[PDB]
Amino acid sequence: DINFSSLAPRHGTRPFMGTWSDIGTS
Amino acid sequence: DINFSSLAPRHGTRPFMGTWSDIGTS
Amino acid sequence: LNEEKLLLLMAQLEALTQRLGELTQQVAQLQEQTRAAV
Amino acid sequence: EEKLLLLMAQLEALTQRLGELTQQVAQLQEQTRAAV
Amino acid sequence: KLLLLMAQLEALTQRLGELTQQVAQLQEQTRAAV
Amino acid sequence: EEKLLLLMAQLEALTQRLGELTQQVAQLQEQ
Amino acid sequence: IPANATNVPISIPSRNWAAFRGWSFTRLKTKETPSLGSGFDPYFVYSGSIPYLDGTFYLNHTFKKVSITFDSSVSWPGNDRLLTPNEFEIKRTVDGEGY
Amino acid sequence: IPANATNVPISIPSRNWAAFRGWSFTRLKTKETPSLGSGFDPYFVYSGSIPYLDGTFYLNHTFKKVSITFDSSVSWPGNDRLLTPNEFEIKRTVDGEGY
Amino acid sequence: IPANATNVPISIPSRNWAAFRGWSFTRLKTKETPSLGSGFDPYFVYSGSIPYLDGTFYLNHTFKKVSITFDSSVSWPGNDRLLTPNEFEIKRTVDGEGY
Amino acid sequence: PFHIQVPQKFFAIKSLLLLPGSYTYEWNFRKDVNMILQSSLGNDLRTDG
Amino acid sequence: ASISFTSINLYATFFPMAHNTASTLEAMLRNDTNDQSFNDYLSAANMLYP
Amino acid sequence: VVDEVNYKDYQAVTLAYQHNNSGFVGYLAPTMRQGQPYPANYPYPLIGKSAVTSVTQKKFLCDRVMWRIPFSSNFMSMGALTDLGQNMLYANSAHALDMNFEVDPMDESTLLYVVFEVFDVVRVHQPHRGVIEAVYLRTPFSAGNATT
Amino acid sequence: NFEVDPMDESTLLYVVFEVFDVVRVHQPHRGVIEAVYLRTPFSAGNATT
Amino acid sequence: APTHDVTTDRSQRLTLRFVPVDREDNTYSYKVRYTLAVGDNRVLDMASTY
Amino acid sequence: APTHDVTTDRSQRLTLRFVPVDREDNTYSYKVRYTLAVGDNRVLDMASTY
Repeated sequence: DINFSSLAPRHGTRPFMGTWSDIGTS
Repeated sequence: DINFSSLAPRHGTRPFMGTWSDIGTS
Repeated sequence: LNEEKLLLLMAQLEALTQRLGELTQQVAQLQEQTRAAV
Repeated sequence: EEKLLLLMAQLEALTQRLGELTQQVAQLQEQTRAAV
Repeated sequence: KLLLLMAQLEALTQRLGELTQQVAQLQEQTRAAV
Repeated sequence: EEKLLLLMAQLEALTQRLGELTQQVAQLQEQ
Repeated sequence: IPANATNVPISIPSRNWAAFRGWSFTRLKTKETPSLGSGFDPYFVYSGSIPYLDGTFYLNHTFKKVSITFDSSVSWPGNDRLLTPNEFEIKRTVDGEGY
Repeated sequence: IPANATNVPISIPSRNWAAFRGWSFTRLKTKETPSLGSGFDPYFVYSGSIPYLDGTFYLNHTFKKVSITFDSSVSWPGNDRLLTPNEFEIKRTVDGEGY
Repeated sequence: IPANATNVPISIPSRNWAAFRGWSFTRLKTKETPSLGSGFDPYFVYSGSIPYLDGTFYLNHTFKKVSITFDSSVSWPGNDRLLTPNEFEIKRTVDGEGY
Repeated sequence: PFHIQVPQKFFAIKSLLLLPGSYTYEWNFRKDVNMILQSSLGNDLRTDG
Repeated sequence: ASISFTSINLYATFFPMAHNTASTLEAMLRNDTNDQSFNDYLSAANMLYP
Repeated sequence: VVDEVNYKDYQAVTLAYQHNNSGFVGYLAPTMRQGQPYPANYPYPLIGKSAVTSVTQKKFLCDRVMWRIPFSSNFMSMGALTDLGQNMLYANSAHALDMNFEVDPMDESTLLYVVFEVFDVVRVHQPHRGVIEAVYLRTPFSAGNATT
Repeated sequence: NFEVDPMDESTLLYVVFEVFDVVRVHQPHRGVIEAVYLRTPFSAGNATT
Repeated sequence: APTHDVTTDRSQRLTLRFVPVDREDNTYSYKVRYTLAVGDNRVLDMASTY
Repeated sequence: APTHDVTTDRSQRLTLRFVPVDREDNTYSYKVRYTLAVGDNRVLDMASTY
C-alpha cells in the first residue's frame, strides 16, 4: 500500500491423518 | 515444540440464522 | 590467506593474560602468609 | 607465500606450550577436590 | 597488523619471568621450610 | 619436584623462542 | 557432577528410541534440589527457589560441550553438519576461527 | 565399596534373562576375602573366618536400601506392590508413616 | 614447495572431469629435476639418479595430510567414508585412540 | 608402549558374513608373559620381570 | 578514533534438503516464468534540495 | 579490564590496600566514615587520556532456559513425532546412547539434569457407571518394559 | 543401586545372581565320559565364559 | 513430520564460510571479494548470508 | 566399472570402531564385551574385524 509489502504465493497446508506437514506437491 | 498438539476436534462452528442457537447431536 | 591467520594472536593473548596475572600477580599476594605450607 | 604462513603459525604453536604451563601452575589450586 | 604481533608479545615475556620467581619463593620454600 | 622443573625450565625456554620470532615478524613486514 | 570436576560421563543402556524427540539439559545444585520419592528428606536444608521444580534455572552458561554417540561408534552430529563436526560446543573460550 | 561411601552403583550389560531366579546380597570386607583370580594372593593376611566361603555373614544389617531398575525407566518391584513401591528399604530411621 | 613450507595449495579451474581416474603424488627436489620443456637447461648441476624420469622416489613419508574438495565447499570422500571424514591423513603422531 | 591389531583364528567366525542386527561379541586375552612373549633362550619371563 | 579491519569472512547457511526435492525445486526456478521478483520497501527517488 | 602482563605499571593491590572515597566512607565496613581526602588508586582508567592497556572478557547469561537439541536431521521440528522418531520403526533394534559433557568447575557439588523428551500418554475410559480404566504408555523410555 | 552404611574399612558387596547350573553326565561306553553344562541367564559374559 | 524425505542423507554442511579470494586495503575503504559457491542440488538463500 | 549396485549412495562409514560395553580385569586374563552392530542394508565380514 503506502510502502510496498505485497508478496506471497503461499497458503500452507498439512494433509489429514493428524496434521501431517508436506504433501510434497500434488 | 514442547508437547501441545493435545487440541480439540478440528470442526468449525455450526451454521445458523440470527447468529446463535443449539442443535446438539443433529 | 595470510590475512585470515591474523588477529588470532590478539585474542589468544587476552585469555592468556588473565591466566598469567590471576595465576602470577595474585600468587604474589600468596607470599605474605604462605611460604612453608601447602 | 608459505614463509609468512608458517611465521605466525609458529607463534600460535608456542602459546600451546605456554598453554600447559597454566596447568603446571594449577597444581597450587588443585583440581577435582571432592572426597569419599 | 604485524606491528601488533611484535610489540605485544615482547610485553608477554614480562610476567613469564616473574612467574619463574613466584614458584621459587613458594614451592622452593617448602623444600626449605621458613 | 619434577613438575616444577617442567614449569621453571619451560618459562625460560620459550622466552628465547618467543623473542627470536618477534624479530622475524619485524624484518618480514619489510619484505 | 563431583565438586571441581570438568566432565560428566553419562551412559544409557541399549534402549529402543522409537518415537524419541530431543533432549534438554540444565545444571542444578545438589543442595537446592530435593529428593523426590521420599516423604521426608532430612538433609534438605534449603528453602530458597528450587530450580528443579520452579523452572528457574540459572547455571545454563557453564556448558562448553556435549557430544552424542549411538551404537558406540557413530557420532550423531557427525554427518558433517557442524563446524566442529563431531560434537556441539556451547562456549568457545579462545576463538581464532571467528566461530 | 571404597570406604566411608553410602551408595554402591552396580550395573549389568544388556542380556536375555530367561530362566532367571532371584538375587541375594550380603556385604563382606576386602581384608577378609582372598582373591581367587590367582592361586596365591600375597595380600591375604587374615586367617580368621572367611564369610565368602564359610557362609559366616554378619554384616547384613548395614544395608538400608536397594533399588532395582531395568533400562533405567522400569522399577522392578514397581507397579505398586510395596508401601514405597520403587525401592526396597531394608531399614528406615526417621519414620512417620509407621512403616 | 618453498624451502621450509608446510603446505602447498593447488587450485584447478572449473573443468569437466568425465573419464577421470585417481591422482598420485610424490615429492621430488628442485635440483634433482630437470625441465624437459626446454632442451636448454644450464641450471642442472645434478647427475645422480633423477627420480622424475625413473621411479626412484624416496620422499613418500614426508606427507601428513591431503584434503580434496570440489567448489571449495564439498569434501570429496566426505560421505563419512573415512574414519576421519573431511581429510585423509597419511600419518599422524599420537595415536589418539589407535588411529 | 605397544599398539597392535589381533585377528580372529576361530574357524567358525573368521570368514563369516554377519547379517544385520545387534550381536554380543566378547573375548578374553591373556596377561601371562610366558604365553604371549617368545624368547631366544626360552628363559622364564615371570621371574625375569 | 581509529579502526582497522583484520579478517573478514562471508558466512552462509544452507538448508539441508533431499537432493531429489532440491533438484525438482531447481528445475522450477531455472524456468523463465518462475522468475523471482522483489520490491524496494521504500521505493524512492531521492532528491535533496538546499 | 587492565592487561596485567602488557601493562608495565600494573601493581596488584588487594581489597585492604584499595582506597577510593578516602575520608568519606568507612574502612571495609558499612560503618561511619574514616580517613582523609586523598587521591584514589583503585580502578585503573580505561577511558580518556592515560587509559591503560586492556583485555576483552565476554560471556552471556541464560536464566530460565533449558538447552535443547531436537532429534531431527534438520534441527527444527515440523511435527511433534520427529522424522528420526519414524526412522526408528524400520532402523531400530535398540542402541546404546553415550553422551559426554564438559562443564565449568564449581566449588560445590552440582547435578546435571538431562531430560529425554518422550510421549507420556495418559488415556482413560469409563465403560460403565462408577468404573474407570486407564492405560498409560510411553515410547522410547517406558515403565513395564521388563516386568509385567 | 544400593545404600550401605558408611564404614571406615574397604568392603565388598557380594551379589549372587541366582540361575540354573545343571550338568548332564553320560558314560556311553566303558571308559568314556561326557559332560555338558548349561547356565542360561549368564552365557554371554558374567560367568567367565 | 515428513519421513526424512525433505532432508539430505548424503552429508552436507549447514554452516560454511568462504574466505576471501582477494582483499584490497586502502586509506578509507576496504574491498573484499569472495567466491560464493553453491554445490549441486543445494539451495542457498541470501537472507542467511552475512 | 559397474555404474550401479556397488555405489555407496547414502552416507555411511566404511570403518567403525566400537569401544567396550563392559570390561573386567583379572591378573591372568582380561575380558572385553562389545555390542557389534550391523545396520540394515549392510553386511559385515568377520575376516575384517580385529
